[PDB]
Amino acid sequence: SVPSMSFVEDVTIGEGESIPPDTQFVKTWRIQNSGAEAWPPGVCLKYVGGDQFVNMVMVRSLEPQEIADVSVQMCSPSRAGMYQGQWRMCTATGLYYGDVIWVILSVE
Repeated sequence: SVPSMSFVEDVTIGEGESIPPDTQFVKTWRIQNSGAEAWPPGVCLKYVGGDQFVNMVMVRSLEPQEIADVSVQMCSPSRAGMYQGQWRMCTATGLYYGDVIWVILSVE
């Protein structure tokens, strides 16, 4: 059975937030199992496109309607500008599911 995931909110690094160049930072998202059954074992959040700032973090097997805070350790690009990365949940078998979530940086 295919799992579900909905984006709750950006816990850090909002759509409108500026970080300096080459600066280390943690990116945290709040997500939920918006499905009828628990997530299977061995699920993870994976990098899937756009700019990269490390491509996978394990996430716990959430019960239906449960919330989780997922954190990824990143580093802002060396030059100024607007950058965007995509992430998406993935099962132990390699199947992606859920909402695509974003990291959007304005380096100044």
